Amino acid sequence: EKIKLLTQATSEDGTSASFQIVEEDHTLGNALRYVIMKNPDVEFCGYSIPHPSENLLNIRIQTYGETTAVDALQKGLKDLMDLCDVVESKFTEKIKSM
Amino acid sequence: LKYICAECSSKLSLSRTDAVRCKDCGHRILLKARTKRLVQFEAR
Amino acid sequence: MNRQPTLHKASMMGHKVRVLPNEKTLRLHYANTGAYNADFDGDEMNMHF
Amino acid sequence: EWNVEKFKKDFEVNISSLDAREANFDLINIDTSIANAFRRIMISEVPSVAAEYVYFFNNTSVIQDEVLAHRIGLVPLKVDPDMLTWVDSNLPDDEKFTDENTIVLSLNVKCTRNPDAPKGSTDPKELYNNAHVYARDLKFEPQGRQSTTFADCPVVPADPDILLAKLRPGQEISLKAHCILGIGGDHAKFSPVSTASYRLLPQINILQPIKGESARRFQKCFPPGVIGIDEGSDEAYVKDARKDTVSREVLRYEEFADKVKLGRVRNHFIFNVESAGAMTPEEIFFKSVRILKNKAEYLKNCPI
Amino acid sequence: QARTADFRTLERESRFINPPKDKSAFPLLQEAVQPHIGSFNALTEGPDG
Amino acid sequence: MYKTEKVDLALNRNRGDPITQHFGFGNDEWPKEWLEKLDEDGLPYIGTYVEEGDPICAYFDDTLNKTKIKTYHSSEPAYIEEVNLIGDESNKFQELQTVSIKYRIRRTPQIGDKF
Amino acid sequence: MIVPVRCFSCGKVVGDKWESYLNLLQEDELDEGTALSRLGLKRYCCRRMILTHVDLIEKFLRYNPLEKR
RNA sequence: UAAAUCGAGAG
Ligand SMILES: [Zn+2]
Ligand SMILES: [Zn+2]
Repeated sequence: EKIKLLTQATSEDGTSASFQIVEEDHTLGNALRYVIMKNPDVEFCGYSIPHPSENLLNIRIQTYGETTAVDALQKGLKDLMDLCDVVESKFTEKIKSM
Repeated sequence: LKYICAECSSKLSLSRTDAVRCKDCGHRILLKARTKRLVQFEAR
Repeated sequence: MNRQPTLHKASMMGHKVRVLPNEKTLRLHYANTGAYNADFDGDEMNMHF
Repeated sequence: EWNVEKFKKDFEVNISSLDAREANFDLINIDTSIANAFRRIMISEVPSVAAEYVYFFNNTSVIQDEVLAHRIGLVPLKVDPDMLTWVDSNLPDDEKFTDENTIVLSLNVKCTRNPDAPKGSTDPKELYNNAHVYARDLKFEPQGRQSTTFADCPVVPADPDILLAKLRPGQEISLKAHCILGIGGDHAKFSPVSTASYRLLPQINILQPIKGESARRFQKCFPPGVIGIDEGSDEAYVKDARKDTVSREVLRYEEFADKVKLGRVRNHFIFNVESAGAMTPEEIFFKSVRILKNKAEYLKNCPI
Repeated sequence: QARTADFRTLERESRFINPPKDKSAFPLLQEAVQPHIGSFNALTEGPDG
Repeated sequence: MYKTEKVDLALNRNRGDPITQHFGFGNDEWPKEWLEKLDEDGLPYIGTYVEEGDPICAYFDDTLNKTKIKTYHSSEPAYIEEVNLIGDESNKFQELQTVSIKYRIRRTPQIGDKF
Repeated sequence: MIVPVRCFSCGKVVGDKWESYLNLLQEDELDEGTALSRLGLKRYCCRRMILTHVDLIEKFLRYNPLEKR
């Protein structure tokens, strides 16, 4: 129950949705939001912290159609993982040359 | 020995009904000594 | 919520309660500052339930 | 059509120097979001080892026991966080600590006056014995099955010269310390980094030639290692902007008001990362990116 | 620079470890309580007993 | 924050009437739970964490022949910093009756503290 | 009272540079800035943690109740 | 368990 779908903020077909994730902050939210806004099928994406003291993070994903916003979130997460992989590889290969 | 004079710092003990006095000097104030017991804390 | 002295009626309003999880102080939004004529340099105020 | 291959094509890692206590490098052609994420995960989410539970058996020193235990908790430990698992707060405190996740330290230091203290000297070193309690006094006591695996690496503080307390004859300090694994967002003592911060690479644009003595003056308005002079025409140029803290002392002069512009590069981050002592700064950075990847992967695997 | 004060370290830490045996440093601090000490010491001692 | 409270058992006698209350645990029956804080002298162990409602001294009383214990009347849990067993300068071997217990409470900066 | 283990702002361990700072100010004639720099304290946040410490515990250690005065 | 008088403070 790390991430939940806010049924009271979503759309019927899934072309627009809101997600609430626990134990997260700006750090993951900004990375995921930038990465998913790089996806061309997503119209409006954003991150919002309800209250700073609470450890909650809401991600708003409104697509343009043709793909459910759940899948847009999955693709954004995948691209974040791949970006982390490439930075790890680049840093490792360049640390040895020095 | 569970008590310490507040003047000459010499350790002492007290018997039941006995006077509150340091044996080796004229003082009647006795700090309670700190004995070996578990006390927990948290470094926060 | 009221903050003595109550120089006018608007100084004793009714708020909806949000149960914050953390600290022991009445946390209040900025807008009501002129309404209670309050600051946050240790001003004290009372909540009646 | 931004894609991971395109980012890989533009992204590259440059390094200025390296050490076991300070790594200064560059991440270029990367978005501010990811640089911020690496900075923040380095500061906060990297596991480390520091003193959590401090059992006291006696403390007759002048320091109140809470402050002493807090000082012990602040003491960095030269132990790799990877050697031990995590604690289970939900289990009873009797079995919460095990040989795999709890490291037991001790401190039994008693002060006694030294008779051979020379007359007419105020030095606390000659007068008293065990007067000062230091971090190296935090004797490591392996438990259970960890007498083998920790034999190669003695659990010693990253700094053994840390002055914990000060004793006097008669006084004493005896305690045990269960230190465990925790992230730096829980408490700053668990942090593994002295400071891990980036800065946007400065960019100096000399809009007009400032040739002449003015260039000599213009060079003086920056640190030594940035501004140089041409040979033939005495004209200033930028050599290495990485050696210019943004002082903006040139704008203080009316003469060079409209001859220079100063800004930052959009995606040229200079990272300076100083390790606490438990791990190398490079391992801190790698652990940060790996934990971010694991975080995203776990989130992806979460059934919404 | 002219307005140069100084942390009197090695003068303060030393005075911490071994207090003076001759006369209390900071004479200005003693004179702060002149109205009280110098007055109670006027009812017994001084001229005329 | 250091706070000192003076526990006195000589409040209810005068004109040399006998001491009806003796510091410590009497010969009657008491629950052993009180041994968390009190020593065999009916005094708090130095450096113990004292909550509210925990005993801080035990006096066996002659008037009832039942062991009665005083409690900690404060909200902030404290640590027993020090104890002073004040004696009386009287020719008689008058028993210990006045105690000065000083506790420390950790005032970590919370939100709302004036700086 | 006693030297803090770490600098509050950044987090760098300055719990071992106290006696060294005293020595470098006393054994060798050094200005405060020179001694602080030679110990590895360039950020003013770390510099103020040792520059302005009083080390009051010395004055606290005279009043030992466990030793005859 | 009170209640007064004097003093110290917060806004
Ligand atoms: Zn004595
Ligand atoms: Zn610092």
